[PDB]
Parts: sequence; structure tokens; C-alpha cells
Amino acid sequence: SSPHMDRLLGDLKLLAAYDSAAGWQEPKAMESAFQSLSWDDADVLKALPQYLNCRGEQKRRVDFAYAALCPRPVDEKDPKQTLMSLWMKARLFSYDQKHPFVLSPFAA
Amino acid sequence: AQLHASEGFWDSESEQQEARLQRHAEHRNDLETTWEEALREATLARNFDVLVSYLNHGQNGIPPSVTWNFNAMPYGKENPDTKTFPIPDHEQPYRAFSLGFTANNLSGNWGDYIDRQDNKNALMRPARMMFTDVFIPTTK
Amino acid sequence: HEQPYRAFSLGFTANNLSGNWGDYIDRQDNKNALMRPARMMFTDVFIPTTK
Amino acid sequence: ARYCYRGLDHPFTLNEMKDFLFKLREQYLVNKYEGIQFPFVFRQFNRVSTPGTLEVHTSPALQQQPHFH
Amino acid sequence: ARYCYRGLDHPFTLNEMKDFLFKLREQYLVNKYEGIQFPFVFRQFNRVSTPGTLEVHTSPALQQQPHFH
Amino acid sequence: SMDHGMQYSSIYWETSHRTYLPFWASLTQKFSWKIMDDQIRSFLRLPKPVTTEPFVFSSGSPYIRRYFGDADISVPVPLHAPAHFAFVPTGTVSPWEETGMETGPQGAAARGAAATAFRAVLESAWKCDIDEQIKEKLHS
Amino acid sequence: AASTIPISQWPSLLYAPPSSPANPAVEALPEMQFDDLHYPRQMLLCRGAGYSLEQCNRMAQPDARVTPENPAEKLLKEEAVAAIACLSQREGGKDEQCRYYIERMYKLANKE
Amino acid sequence: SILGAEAFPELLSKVPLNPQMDEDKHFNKYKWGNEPIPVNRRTGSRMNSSIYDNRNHEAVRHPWSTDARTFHPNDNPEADRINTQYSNMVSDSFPEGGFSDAPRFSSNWERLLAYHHGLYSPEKFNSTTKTADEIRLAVNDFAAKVHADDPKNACKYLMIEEFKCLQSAQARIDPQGAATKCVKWFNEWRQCAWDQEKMVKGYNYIEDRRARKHKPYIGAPDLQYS
Amino acid sequence: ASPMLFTD
Ligand SMILES: CCCCCCCCCCCCCCCCCC(=O)OC[C@H](COP(=O)([O-])OCC(O)COP(=O)([O-])OC[C@@H](COC(=O)CCCCCCCCCCCCCCCCC)OC(=O)CCCCCCCCCCCCCCCCC)OC(=O)CCCCCCCCCCCCCCCCC
Ligand SMILES: CCCCCCCCCCCCCCCCCC(=O)OC[C@H](COP(=O)([O-])OCC(O)COP(=O)([O-])OC[C@@H](COC(=O)CCCCCCCCCCCCCCCCC)OC(=O)CCCCCCCCCCCCCCCCC)OC(=O)CCCCCCCCCCCCCCCCC
Ligand SMILES: CCCCCCCCCCCCCCCCCC(=O)OC[C@H](COP(=O)([O-])OCC(O)COP(=O)([O-])OC[C@@H](COC(=O)CCCCCCCCCCCCCCCCC)OC(=O)CCCCCCCCCCCCCCCCC)OC(=O)CCCCCCCCCCCCCCCCC
Ligand SMILES: CCCCCCCCCCCCO[C@@H]1O[C@H](CO)[C@@H](O[C@H]2O[C@H](CO)[C@@H](O)[C@H](O)[C@H]2O)[C@H](O)[C@H]1O
Ligand SMILES: CCCCCCCCCCCCO[C@@H]1O[C@H](CO)[C@@H](O[C@H]2O[C@H](CO)[C@@H](O)[C@H](O)[C@H]2O)[C@H](O)[C@H]1O
Ligand SMILES: CCCCCCCCCCCCO[C@@H]1O[C@H](CO)[C@@H](O[C@H]2O[C@H](CO)[C@@H](O)[C@H](O)[C@H]2O)[C@H](O)[C@H]1O
Repeated sequence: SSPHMDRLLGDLKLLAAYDSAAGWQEPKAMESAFQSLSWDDADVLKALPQYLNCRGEQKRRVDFAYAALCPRPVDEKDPKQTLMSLWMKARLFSYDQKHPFVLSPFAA
Repeated sequence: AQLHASEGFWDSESEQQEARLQRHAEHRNDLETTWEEALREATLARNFDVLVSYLNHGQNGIPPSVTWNFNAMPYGKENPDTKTFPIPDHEQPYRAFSLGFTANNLSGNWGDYIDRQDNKNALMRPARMMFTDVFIPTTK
Repeated sequence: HEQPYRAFSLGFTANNLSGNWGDYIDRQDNKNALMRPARMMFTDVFIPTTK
Repeated sequence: ARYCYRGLDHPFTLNEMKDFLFKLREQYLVNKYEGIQFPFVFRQFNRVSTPGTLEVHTSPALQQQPHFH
Repeated sequence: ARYCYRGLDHPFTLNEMKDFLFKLREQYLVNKYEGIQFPFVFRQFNRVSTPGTLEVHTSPALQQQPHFH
Repeated sequence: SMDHGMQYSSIYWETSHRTYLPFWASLTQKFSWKIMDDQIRSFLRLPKPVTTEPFVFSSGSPYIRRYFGDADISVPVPLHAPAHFAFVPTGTVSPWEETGMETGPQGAAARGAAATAFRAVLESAWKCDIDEQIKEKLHS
Repeated sequence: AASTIPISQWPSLLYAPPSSPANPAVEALPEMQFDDLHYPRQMLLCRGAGYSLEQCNRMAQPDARVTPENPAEKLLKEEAVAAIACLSQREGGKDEQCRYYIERMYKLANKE
Repeated sequence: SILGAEAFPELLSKVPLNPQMDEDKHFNKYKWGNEPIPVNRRTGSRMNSSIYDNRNHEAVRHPWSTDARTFHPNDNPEADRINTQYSNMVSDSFPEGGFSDAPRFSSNWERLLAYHHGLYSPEKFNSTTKTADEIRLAVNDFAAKVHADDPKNACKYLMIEEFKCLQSAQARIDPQGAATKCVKWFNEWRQCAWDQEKMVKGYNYIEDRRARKHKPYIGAPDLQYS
Repeated sequence: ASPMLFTD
């Protein structure tokens, strides 16, 4: 009854697992993670092309959140990393366009 | 001797106190962590029975009230902590006697097995080598 | 060309290459383990400890 | 010699008891630590085992204890 | 030799600075404590002053430190 | 228990190590030309070093030389009582207090923008879920 | 083979890490930034200018000085979308069902 | 209504987040297995280090009661340390979760007094180790600020390097140990400051004539140095 | 890159 939260936390765990398996030289584990990285979400799939064409304040919010979560720059040559990054950004974009983010500590 | 070591008999008072402090600190940390957890759970549930139930989440016996060690036992030829009544001379033992033109055992005192002392006096301790037929030096 | 040199001593009678005495702070025994118990035998004079 | 041939039911005083326990402790330490020597047990031997690169350093100064005045 | 005749404004590295301060500390200790010897300063001399009744005891065993397992 | 210590290490000379001292070394003695050079300079009116002048021109701030019984032994000492400045406001920091636990802007900033952004993302996702629940509840 | 890195070589380990199956952009590691002072500084500047808290919160904007975006997201757009479709349809590419698109992207990006 | 259905893909698909979880849950997807990080390296207390300290290898004493079991650095590491990333390297010298010597003050004035006397800082006691990404973010922000301060400065990269080394050595939780590593870059920065000042303000000296034995051997080349 | 990452 909390699919958004559940899938967010799962994707984060899977990113961490991919990083750990890369550090420990484990192709089997990292491919297992990549396969388990929730690719069958219609909402994120529909938001993907919207994020690929967004611009301005919404894009800046989403990029700020994605830098908060995953600040390390992925290699511009690794399509798996690129795709996981795109998927996470699309998920954040969906969450934002449903209910925008409030990133400032000052708020009321 | 190994049994004594289990009970901490060969340990010093400092070591006994440190072990006691270590137990105290471990227990304190466990208690405070358990309190934090119990309070968090009872706050998210808004119920006092959860706090009550967290009172039995961790009782073999108790820590010893007092401890006794080997260094607490007194020793000394002159130390009055060992003298209750005078021991008769016909029961006290004799010291070895050696006297000759070549060597003796009266120009010095080596002490007891525990409380030992240098047999040579201060002026000739730097020249101990000169009072020996053989001398095997230290390793340094 | 700016690092300093270590002293050199070599002869039929003595040398300073069979061992290392270390620096002024980090010192080490020049004799190896097998002959440390027989250090007296590698000296012309020996003044023992006071104990 | 004191108990079985002289008739003393209490042969050892406090000093002798301490000496016995001291020797017992030394036996334990000698059989526990291989090569233990004088500073900890009354024993000296020349043929010792050293690491091979023996470093020599000055000991630290004695700990400053707090005192009045 | 390095500053005034070779032109180096920074002659001492960290190691040389530490060595200088070590020697300074040893000078201080030598002039402060009369007769201080090797274990605390790199120095040995034979003609030492002893009390007159020198007691010899075994050192205490090394302090048991708490450890896991 | 540090003064008047015993000889802890052995003193020895290794076989055939050189000494570099002749038999008249004890009669030998050192010498420096510095005293004679100073006398000669003073008598011939040769160039003096600037250390003879107490005022120091080697910096912008005023320094005066303090001499230890001779012009050759001096140390410069600053005269100014320097005024220091702080472009800082008062009462804006309480370091003893852990601020990551208190709720507020100062708390979030003692924490970071990353934690705040993560909290906001969780907030948005939770709001999505709760909006779905509200819809399915009120449609009934 | 992989020997221990002492603590003195960690600063170089941070900006020249060892090779891994998933490496970062070492040439861009000095460009990864995330300012924790962004909003505090923004608020301070606005309040010094003379605005109120509400005006400051309305004028606040998220930081643009963050880690740059991957140029692949703009150059390999269509190939990435196709790969993501393949994954969504084939359960994440199990038993090599999106090798086609993944290899096309890898070739385009690497060029031997 | 079950809690957390779509939130444990690691459990549904046997994906281990680390070799420890792999070994525990018996997923067996790590070809090289797992060498457990012992408890003395997972947690522990701050210890004295110098051999010129009498209480060396002993826990640091605080005003509050503290578990004296110390963190033991990895002194005899295995030859193969497959993961040579900062994540796996930092565990040989610090515990990721921080030391176990943090206080729970019964009152606020005890905290105040400890801080006032220099025996407590939350930055030092209630905190974990910094991750490589955090270290890099901090270093890059500091570098940007220094460059903005002065681009035409020679000691800029030296200051950046001392900052970097402090961050890498975790000076927040081991300030003394980290200063022991970064004082060298501090000294280099000091030297560079003097050098820049003497180049700005023309400061030179009368060099003496060349020595009669400047060259040790006539056939040796006398490489000229500025 | 920075001049301090160079070692050779
Ligand atoms: C409460 C109140 C209490 C109060 C106190 C009370 C006291 C208690 C109660 C007392 C009651 C009273 C009791 C009486 C007193 C007790 C006394 C007692 O018991 O003694 C204990 C006490 C010893 O007790 P201890 O506990 O064992 O002490 C530690 C040891 O002694 C440590 O030993 P060491 O390591 O020092 O080694 C010593 C070494 C010492 O060894 C030597 O000194 C020998 C050196 C010889 C060198 C030359 C040899 C040449 C021969 C060559 C032979 C041919 C070649 C063969 C080759 C191989 C042989 C070399 O060994 C010996 O001692 C050997 C002794 C046995 C041999 C004796 C030989 C006697 C020959 C006599 C010849 C007479 C000639 C008369 C001619 C007159 C002139 C016309 O006595 C001593 O002091 C010991 C030393 C004694 C001195 C002996 C010296 C003999 C030297 C003879 C040389 C002859 C040359 C002549 C040349 C002149 C003509 C040209
Ligand atoms: C990166 C790559 C690097 C690679 C490596 C590169 C290396 C560097 C570059 C190398 C470039 C190449 C340069 C060339 C190589 C350098 C070599 C060098 O410089 O040497 C350094 C090196 C030494 O440098 P060091 O740093 O000072 O080393 C530590 C000291 O040496 C430690 O000193 P010590 O504590 O061990 O004491 C030693 C002691 C040693 O003292 C003794 O050995 C003398 C003992 C004499 C006992 C008998 C004397 C009887 C006389 C009685 C007189 C009448 C009575 C008067 C009474 C008072 C006098 C006793 O003192 C002396 O040495 C005295 C030397 C001065 C006198 C020389 C006398 C020469 C006479 C020759 C006679 C010729 C006769 C021919 C007849 C032929 C047969 C028909 O050389 C040595 O190895 C030193 C030992 C040299 C051996 C000399 C032995 C002479 C013995 C003569 C006995 C005559 C008896 C004949 C009997 C047969 C007929 C019956
Ligand atoms: C087998 C190999 C053959 C092939 C050879 C291969 C080698 C070829 C190359 C040559 C070797 C080069 C090797 C490199 C050498 C580097 C190492 C080195 O040299 O130094 C190491 C070595 C290291 O020592 P160190 O610890 O580093 O100290 C270094 C110091 O700089 C120096 O230490 P120091 O200064 O302490 O030592 C000097 C010493 C010796 O210095 C001298 O004596 C100066 C030399 C004067 C010689 C002429 C006087 C002779 C008088 C003889 C008359 C005696 C009575 C007649 C009796 C006849 C019946 C027996 O001084 C003393 O010990 C005390 C004497 C003080 C008085 C001297 C002045 C007065 C002289 C007149 C006497 C008046 C007495 C009056 C008393 C008062 C009355 C009121 O240096 C020495 O040992 C220096 C002395 C060496 C003497 C060796 C003894 C053997 C000499 C014979 C040699 C062979 C002779 C051959 C036949 C020719 C003679 C017939
Ligand atoms: C039966 C008597 C006739 C036979 C004589 C036998 C030999 C005599 C022994 C040597 C006499 C001199 O002995 C010398 O003085 C005393 C002896 O206790 C020792 O001195 C030592 O013990 C005395 C205790 O009284 C201390 O006060 C002194 O501080 C200490 O140095 C010396 O170490 C020794 O060198
Ligand atoms: C110019 C070359 C020709 C002239 C030769 C001059 C004399 C040669 C010196 C003696 C050679 C043997 O030297 C012997 O081996 C080495 C020398 O470093 C020493 O060995 C010691 O140093 C070595 C360092 O390499 C350690 O590995 C070893 O654990 C330690 O014991 C011994 O203490 C010495 O006894
Ligand atoms: C009672 C009678 C007394 C008689 C007195 C006789 C006085 C004679 C004094 C001559 C002193 C010469 O001293 C020496 O000379 C040469 C050139 O001449 C100097 O010069 C030499 O060294 C310096 C640098 O090292 C340079 O000038 C140059 O490389 C070289 O020429 C030396 O620096 C100086 O040390």
C-alpha cells in the first residue's frame, strides 16, 4: 500500500549493491541487481521521455535531488550505469510532478 | 596456579578495578541503548506496556562484592604485618656459612628469594666484573 | 645531489658495512641475532652494566 | 621436614606461604610464556631469541602525576 | 652550512626539525636531572651513584588490557 | 625516580675501530679567530654589522633588539600591541549542543542539504501514497 | 595482486581510484560538488538586502552548481530509451535479451 | 496488510548488498566468498599510539565511563585485498560507524563543562567516518573557495592538499592523528608563503665568490643552478 | 588535474 516508498528504497538498496559488487569484482551480483532494478514501472516509464525533455526549475530540482542521492559522476561509457541513473531521475521526476519537492530547510 | 588466575588472584588491585569498571561500563551502555530503543518504540506505539515489556529483553548471578589478590598478602623479614608472636631461636633457621682465605659469604648479603639485594656495595658495583672468574654480559 | 652520504670504513681489520647503527633517534643493534649473545667477543674493551 | 618429622601442624608462617605462592606463580608464568626472563621472573639465560632487526629507543619520561602546590 | 654557504632558505625538513627538537629536549633533561642515563636519554657512563642498599625485585606483569573475545 | 640512574647498556669498543686521536690530543686545544677579528675591526674602523643598531629596519612593524650581554647575541622584539579584528557575529554558535538532533533550520544545516533533500523526497512519496489512500477512501 | 593502500596514499586514491567494472569519470571527479551552504547563504544575502522570510522562500531556487549531467543522456537518448523499453518488456534483460541495444550503445560510446 | 512488500528486492531476488549479507543469507553470489571484518575493527575506542607514551595502546580516558576495548588497526593484512577502494581501506585504520566512546550526559551542565575544558565535541564523538564522495565534495568546495580568494597564489594547491589530507585522515574524529599527517603540507605552505613574499618584495643577498673546490674533480661537470 | 597527483 506504499509502492512509491517501497520501490524508492529498493532502488537505493540495489544501487548500493551494484557499487559494492563492482568494488568486490562480482559480475554475477551486479547483473542480478541491474535485473532486479524495477524496470516494469509504468509511471516511471511514462515520465522518462518527459524528463529527457524537461528544462528549467523542475529539472534543477530533480538534478539537485539526484546529486543528493548519487553525487558521484558515472562513467560516460557505461550504459548500465547511465540507464540506472536515467531510471532514478525519471522516478524522482514523477514524484516531483505529482507533488513538488521542498528542498530548503526554511519553509512554512 | 591456573585456577587462581581464573579468579584473578595473580592480578593487581589496579587490574581488578579496571575489570570491574569495564563490566560497569558495558552494563551501562547496554542499559542506555535498551532505554533509547524502548522509548522510541513506546513513542511510536503510544503505550506504556511496551516500556514495561522492554524490562526483560536482556541475570546469571551478581558481580563479586569484594576481591582478594596475591599482592595483598604481606611479606618481609622486618615487616610487622607478619609478626604475631616471636618464633623461638631453636626453631628459626640458620644462614649458610662460608669462610676462607680465598672467599667468604659475610662481606655481603644477597637477600631472600623475593626481596633480593646487591651483594656488592656502591663503590665497587661499577667494577663488578673485577670480582668474577667468569662474566656473561647482558644482551642489548 | 642534496641528500647526504653515510660514512665509509673498509679494511682487512674492520668495516662499517656488516651492520647498521641507525639514526640518532631510531637506533638499532648493529650485530645480528645469532651473535648478540656473544657481543663481548667482538670488542677490544667491554664495560658491563651496573645491576 | 617440619610437618611429618618434627610434629608441627602449622609449618609455614605468612612469609613462607607468600614465598610458596610466589614460586607457584613463577612456575605458571615460566610454563605459560616461552623465554620469560629476569624482570618478570627470577631467571637469566644467555641464548635468547631476538627478532633480527632490533630497534633501540629511549623510554618515555615518567608520567607527570598531579600534586598539590 | 646549508643556509649561509649553499643558499637554502629552508635547510631542515620535518625529520631534521624533529631531530633538533629531540636534541634540545635531551639537553634540557640532562641539565634538569643529575645523572640521567640511557633509558631516558642516549647516554651511558660507568661511575654512577647508588644508594648503598640496592634492592632487586621482579617487575610487575604487564597490565591486562580488556579485549574482545 | 629518574635522576641518578644506573648504567642500563654496555659500553664497548669494537675491534680495530679507529680513534683519530694522537698522544698530544689532551694538550691540543681549540681556537677561534672571531675575538681577534672583532678587535681588529674595532681598531681599523671596518664595516660594522647592523646588529649594533637596536632599531630593526627588516620589517614594517617596529622591532627593537634585546642584547644578552654582547652585540653578537640579540633577539628582535616587537613593540606594537597589535589590534586584532573579527568579522564575526556573537552568540550565533553553541558547539557543545548537538544540533543535528534539534528540529529547525540550524538543525538541518548542522545536518546537510543531502539529508534534507532525502527527507523531502520521502515526504513527496508519502504524500503520493496518502493521496491514493484518500481517493480510494472518499470514493466509497 | 591488489595490495593494501596505506593511509598516506588515500588522497591520491580518492582522485585516481583503481579500475573496477563500474568506474567513475576520474577526469570529472574534481567537478563533483554539492553545496551545503547554498540555502543558508541565499537567505543571508536576501535578508541583508532587506527582504522578509516569505519573500526569501519564494525567491529561493535550487543550486545549479552541482555535479554536471552525463552527456550520454542527451547524445544516446534514443538508444537509451530503446534499451529501457527492452528491459521493461524482457524483465531487466535476463538471459541476454537487451544485448543488442546495450552493445550498440557500448560501441557508440567506446569506438574500440 | 503486510508491511514492506515491494521494498525487499534484495530478499526476493537473492541480491546481496555486501559479502557479509551474502555469507549470512547463503545467497552465494560472491565468487570470492567473504573474509569477515572482526569486531575489534568494526567497533572500539580511541587509543594512544606513540611509543614515547607510557599508556601506549591503551584506551583514552574521558570524564565519563567508557568501554576500554580498543579498535585494533590491521597490522598483518592479507596479500590480496580485492577491494582497494576507500570504503574497504578506511576500515583498517578507523571504524566506519565511529568509535564506541560517546557519552550520554545526564545533564546539560556536564556537557557544557566538558566542552569548556576541551574534553568533548559532538563533531568528534557523535559521528561516523566520511565517505569518499563526501570527502571529495568538501575538497572541491574548498578548492573553489580558495581559487576565488586568489588565483595568482602559489601556495593554493598546498593549502588544498593539507585540507584534502585532513579530510582523508578523518580529522573530525582523529584530529591529532590527522595533524600528524598534514603538518608537512602546512610546512610547505609556510615555505611557499615566504617565497612568494620575497619574490613580490625584492629580497636578495650578496652571494660570495665561487669556492676554490666547488668541483670535486676537474673532469666533473659543474651543473649551473639558479 | 593537480600537480600533487604526479609522482614519477
Ligand atoms: C658464632 C661464632 C662463629 C665464629 C666462627 C667459627 C668458625 C667455625 C668453627 C671453626 C672451628 C675451627 C676449625 C679449624 C678451622 C677450619 C679451617 C678449614 O676447615 O678450612 C676451610 C677453608 C676452606 O673452606 P671452603 O668452604 O671450601 O672455602 C672455599 C674454598 O676453599 C674455595 O676453594 P678455591 O676455589 O679458592 O681453590 C683453592 C685451591 C687452592 O689450591 C692450591 O693452593 C694449590 C696450589 C699449588 C700450586 C703449585 C702446585 C705444584 C705441585 C705440582 C705437582 C706436580 C705436577 C702435577 C700437575 C698437576 C697438579 C698441579 O684448592 C685447594 O684448596 C686445594 C687444597 C687441597 C690440597 C692441600 C695441599 C697441602 C700441601 C701442603 C704442602 C706443605 C709443604 C710444607 C713445606 C714447608 C717448607 C719447607 O679453608 C681455606 O681457607 C681454603 C684455603 C686453604 C689454603 C690451602 C693452601 C695450600 C697451598 C699449598 C701450597 C704448597 C706450596 C709450597 C711451596 C713452598 C716450597 C717451595
Ligand atoms: C660505490 C662503489 C664503491 C666501491 C668501493 C670503492 C672503495 C673506495 C675507492 C678505492 C680506490 C682505490 C684506492 C686504493 C685502495 C685503498 C686502500 C687503503 O687506503 O687502505 C685503507 C685501509 C685502512 O683504512 P682505515 O679506515 O684506517 O681502516 C681501519 C684501520 O685500518 C684500523 O686500524 P687497526 O686498528 O686495525 O690497526 C692496524 C695496525 C696494523 O699494524 C701492523 O700490522 C704492524 C704489525 C707489525 C708487527 C711486527 C713489527 C716488528 C717491527 C719491530 C721494530 C723494532 C722494534 C720497535 C718496537 C716498536 C714497534 C713494534 O696499524 C697499521 O695499519 C700500521 C700501518 C702503517 C705501517 C705500515 C708498515 C708497512 C711495512 C711493510 C713492510 C714490507 C716488507 C716487505 C718484505 C718482503 C719479504 C722479503 O687499509 C687497511 O686495510 C688497513 C690495514 C693495512 C694492512 C697493513 C699491514 C702491514 C703489516 C706489515 C707487516 C710487515 C712484517 C713483514 C714480515 C715478513 C718478513 C719476516
Ligand atoms: C704484510 C703487508 C706488507 C705489505 C704492506 C702493505 C701496506 C702498504 C701501504 C702502507 C700501509 C698503509 C695502510 C693505511 C694506514 C692507515 C691506518 C693507520 O696508519 O693508522 C692506524 C692506527 C690507528 O690508530 P688510532 O687509534 O686511530 O689513532 C690514530 C692516531 O693518529 C695515532 O695514534 P698515536 O699517536 O697514539 O700512536 C703513535 C705512537 C707512536 O708514535 C711514535 O712513536 C712516533 C714515531 C717515532 C718512530 C721513531 C722512534 C723509534 C724509537 C725506537 C727506539 C726503541 C729502543 C731501541 C730498542 C732496540 C731493541 C728492540 O705513540 C705512542 O704510542 C706513544 C709514543 C710517544 C713518544 C713518541 C715520540 C718520542 C719518540 C722517541 C722516543 C723517546 C722516548 C722518551 C721517553 C721519555 C723519557 C723522559 O694508527 C696507529 O696505530 C699509529 C701507530 C702505528 C704503529 C704500528 C706499530 C708497528 C710499527 C712498525 C710498522 C712496520 C715496520 C716495518 C719495518 C720498519 C721498521 C724497522
Ligand atoms: C669471624 C670474623 C673474622 C673473619 C672475617 C671474615 C671476612 C670479613 C668480611 C669483610 C669485612 C668488610 O665487609 C664490608 O663491610 C660490610 C660487610 O657486611 C659490607 O657493607 C654492606 O653491608 C653493611 C651492613 O652492615 C651496610 O651497612 C653497608 O651499607 C653495605 O655496603 C661491605 O659490602 C663489605 O665490603
Ligand atoms: C665492496 C664489497 C667488497 C668488500 C666487502 C666488505 C665486507 C662485507 C661485509 C660483510 C658481509 C656479510 O654481512 C652480513 O650480512 C648483512 C650485512 O648487511 C648483515 O645482516 C643484517 O643486515 C641485513 C640487511 O641486508 C638483514 O637482512 C639481516 O637480517 C641482518 O642480520 C649481517 O650483520 C652481516 O654479518
Ligand atoms: C708574520 C707574517 C704574516 C704573513 C701574513 C700573510 C697574509 C697572506 C693572506 C692571504 C689570505 C688569502 O686567503 C685566501 O685567498 C684566496 C684568493 O687570494 C681567496 O679566494 C679564494 O676563495 C674564495 C672562495 O672560497 C674566492 O675568492 C675564490 O674562489 C678564491 O680565489 C680565499 O677566499 C682566501 O681564503
